[PDB]
Amino acid sequence: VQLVQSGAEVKKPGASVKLSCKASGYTFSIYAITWVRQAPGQGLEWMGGIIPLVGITNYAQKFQGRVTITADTSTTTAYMELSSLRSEDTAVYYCSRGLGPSIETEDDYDYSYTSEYNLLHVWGRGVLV
Amino acid sequence: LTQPRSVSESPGQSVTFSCTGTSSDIGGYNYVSWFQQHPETAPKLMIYEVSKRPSGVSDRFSGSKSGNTASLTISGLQAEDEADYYCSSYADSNTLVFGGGTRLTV
Amino acid sequence: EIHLENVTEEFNMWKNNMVEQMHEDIISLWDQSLKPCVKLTPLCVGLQCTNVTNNITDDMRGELKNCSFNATTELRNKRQKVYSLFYRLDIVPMVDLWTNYRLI
Amino acid sequence: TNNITDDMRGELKNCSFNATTELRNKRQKVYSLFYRLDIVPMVDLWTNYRLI
Ligand SMILES: *[C@@H]1O[C@H](CO)[C@@H](O)[C@H](O[C@@H]2O[C@H](CO)[C@@H](O[C@@H]3O[C@H](CO[C@H]4O[C@H](CO[C@H]5O[C@H](CO)[C@@H](O)[C@H](O)[C@@H]5O)[C@@H](O)[C@H](O[C@H]5O[C@H](CO)[C@@H](O)[C@H](O)[C@@H]5O)[C@@H]4O)[C@@H](O)[C@H](O[C@H]4O[C@H](CO)[C@@H](O)[C@H](O)[C@@H]4O[C@H]4O[C@H](CO)[C@@H](O)[C@H](O)[C@@H]4O)[C@@H]3O)[C@H](O)[C@H]2NC(C)=O)[C@H]1NC(C)=O
Ligand SMILES: *[C@@H]1O[C@H](CO)[C@@H](O[C@@H]2O[C@H](CO)[C@@H](O)[C@H](O)[C@H]2NC(C)=O)[C@H](O)[C@H]1NC(C)=O
Ligand SMILES: *[C@@H]1O[C@H](CO)[C@@H](O)[C@H](O)[C@H]1NC(C)=O
Ligand SMILES: *[C@@H]1O[C@H](CO)[C@@H](O)[C@H](O)[C@H]1NC(C)=O
Repeated sequence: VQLVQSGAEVKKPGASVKLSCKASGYTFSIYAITWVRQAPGQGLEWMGGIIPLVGITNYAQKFQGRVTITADTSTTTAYMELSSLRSEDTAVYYCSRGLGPSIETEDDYDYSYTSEYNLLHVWGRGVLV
Repeated sequence: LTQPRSVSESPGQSVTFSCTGTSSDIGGYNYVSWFQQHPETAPKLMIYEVSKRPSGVSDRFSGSKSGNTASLTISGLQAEDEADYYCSSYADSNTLVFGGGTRLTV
Repeated sequence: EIHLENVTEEFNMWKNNMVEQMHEDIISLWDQSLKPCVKLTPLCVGLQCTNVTNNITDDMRGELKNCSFNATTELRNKRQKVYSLFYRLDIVPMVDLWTNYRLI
Repeated sequence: TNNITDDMRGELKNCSFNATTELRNKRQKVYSLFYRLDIVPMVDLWTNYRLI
C-alpha cells in the first residue's frame, strides 16, 4: 500500500508534463490506479484511471483529449501525461488505488471484472504542478 | 453535485452534514463516497459506499442516504476533525464527480 | 385449376386455418434455419463506445457508435481487440467505470 | 448461523462461490445454502466442497 509520487515541477505556458506514481506492497496488475486533481484551492476533479494488466481507461469528459494515463506492469509504475496545460488549473495531482481488485485473474490472464466502484482508497500523497 | 461550504457546531457536539444532487448522481446506484482531507495531506476514505467504513476509523463515521441527498453524522466530535469533508459519487456517462468540500471548524 | 360452374361457396378469411399453419410453418422454418449457426455468446461483453469520427449529418448524430471490445479467438488461451461500428439501437448503456455499453 | 437441533448438525451448509453473469468477463460472489448430501468434500487453499 505504498504509492510514491514523482514529478512536481510548475512549468511556463505551453508546457506539458509526465508524472509517475510508483506502487508497491500489493499485486500491481489487478488493482485500478486513478488520478485526482486538487484544483487551485477548489474541490476535487476526477481525471481518469487505468487497470494495469488490461490497460483500459475512462478519461473524464473534460480531459477526454488531454490526459494520457498509462501503466507499466514490469516496473509497477503508473504514468500520466498532461498535454497543453499552459498556466491554467495549477494544482496538486494525486494518485489513488482501488479498494479491491477490479479484475481478478484466477490463473493465467483470464481477468474477470468484479464490479468494484470504490476506486479511491490508499490515497497517496500529491505533487504540485 | 454540491454541498454546503462550511459547518461549525462546537467541540463535543455531534455534527451532521449532507450533499445533494439528482437521481443520476446520488439517488440511484447506491455508490456515494465521503472523504476527510486534512490540510497539506491526502484525503482519507471514510464511508466507502453508503454506511460502511475502511478499518482504522474511530466511531465508524456512519452515514445515510435518503432521496437524492446523502449525509453523515460525526458522533463525539473532537478537535482532530477540523478537516475538509468532500462528497463524491458515481455519475452517469460512466464518470465520477466530487462536491465542493465542506469545511468543519468544530 | 378447375373452374366450378354453378357452385356458390361461403368463405371466411378470419376462420381460415391456412394462416395459422403458414404462421407456425414460418416460425419452425426460421428457427430450424437459425439453429445450426454461430452463437454470439462470447460477444456479450462490455464495450468502450465513442462517437464516429466521420462527417455526420444533423439527423445521424448519436445513431452510430465506434465501439471496441475484446473478444475470443480460435484458441482458448488468447484474446483479441475488435473495433466495430454499431447502431445506437443495437447497444444499451451499462453501469460501469471502464466500459460504456452492452449489446442489446 | 440459524438455530438448529442436534439431529441436523452438519446437514445444511452455507457455501459461497464465484458464479458467472450475463457478461463473459464479470464474475459475481454468491452465497447459497446447500444440503450436505448435495456437496462432496474437496480440499483446496480457498475451497472445501464441490457439487456431488
Ligand atoms: C482489450 O485488452 C487490451 C489488453 O491490453 C487493452 O489494452 C484494450 O484497450 C485499451 O484501451 C485503452 C483505453 O481504455 C487504450 O488506452 C489508450 O492508450 C494510448 C497509449 O497507447 C500506447 O501505450 C499503450 C500502453 O503503454 C505502453 O507504452 C508506453 C509508451 O510510452 C509506456 O509508457 C507504458 O508503460 C506501456 O508500456 C500500448 O498498449 C499502445 O500500443 C497499442 O497501440 C499501438 C498504436 O498506438 C499499436 O501499434 C499497438 O499494437 C497497440 O495496439 C501504445 O503504445 C493512449 O494514447 C490513449 O489515450 C489517447 O487517446 C484518448 C482518446 O480519448 C485521449 O483521451 C488521450 O488524451 C490520448 O490521446 C491524446 O494524447 C496526446 C498526449 O496527451 C494528446 O496531445 C492528444 O490530444 C491525443 O488526443 C488511451 O489511453 C489502450 O491503448 C488499449 N490497449 C490496446 C492494446 O489497444 C482492451 N480493449 C477493450 C475494449 O477493453
Ligand atoms: C450465509 O453466509 C452469508 C455470508 O456469506 C451471510 O450473509 C451475511 O450475513 C450477515 C448476518 O449478520 C450480514 O451482516 C452480512 O452483511 C451478510 N453478508 C452478505 C454478503 O450477504 C448469510 O447471512 C449466511 N446465512 C445463514 C443462514 O447463515
Ligand atoms: C474506430 O476507431 C478506430 C481506432 O483506431 C479506427 O481505426 C476506426 O476506423 C474507427 N471506426 C470508425 C467507424 O470511425
Ligand atoms: C457524441 O454525441 C453525443 C450526441 O448527443 C454527445 O452528447 C456526446 O457528447 C458526443 N461525444 C463526443 C466525444 O463527441
